[PDB]
Amino acid sequence: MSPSAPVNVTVRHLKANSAVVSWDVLEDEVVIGFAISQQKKDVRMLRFIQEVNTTTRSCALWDLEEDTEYIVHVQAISIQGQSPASEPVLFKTPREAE
Amino acid sequence: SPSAPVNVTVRHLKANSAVVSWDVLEDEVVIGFAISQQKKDVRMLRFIQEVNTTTRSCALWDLEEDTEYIVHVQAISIQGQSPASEPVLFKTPR
Repeated sequence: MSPSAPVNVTVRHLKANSAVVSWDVLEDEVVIGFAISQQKKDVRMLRFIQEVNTTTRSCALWDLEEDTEYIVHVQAISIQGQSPASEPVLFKTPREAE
Repeated sequence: SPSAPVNVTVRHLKANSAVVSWDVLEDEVVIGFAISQQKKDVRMLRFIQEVNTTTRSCALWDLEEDTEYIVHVQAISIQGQSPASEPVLFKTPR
């Protein structure tokens, strides 16, 4: 069996080249990690981050493109399995300062 | 068949961040990488990968100061994934 997809996935502290992703899970007692997928709306480069044996509920994304739209999906990892993708979170980075 | 990345090194070593770099023996078949990251005092296991990129480096952010970490790199190629580079142990300043 497996955990439920992550809920309330939000994007905070969104900067020109970085952002932080947060979420919640329904079963905190079963979730040991997470897997995140990142790709630009204009897909090309695909970035994947996974962390296990942690209690974290946020993951930073660095070296993002300025004035660019991204699509991130979060998944929850259990000791027995993994959950389906959360709902896609979409966002766009601010412009580079001049 | 894809060869393990070599010359894996840590640069711009800072209290909370660093950059890992490597070279590969077959630039032509390589399209990405997989980096494994953990503390020497194992707890949280972090795994990163990028596909369809020509980069030869990856920044590691939000590291704890005065802490030892162990990382290794794997090449992602059009002929599968390489075995892992030799592990690299480094310590963040204070």
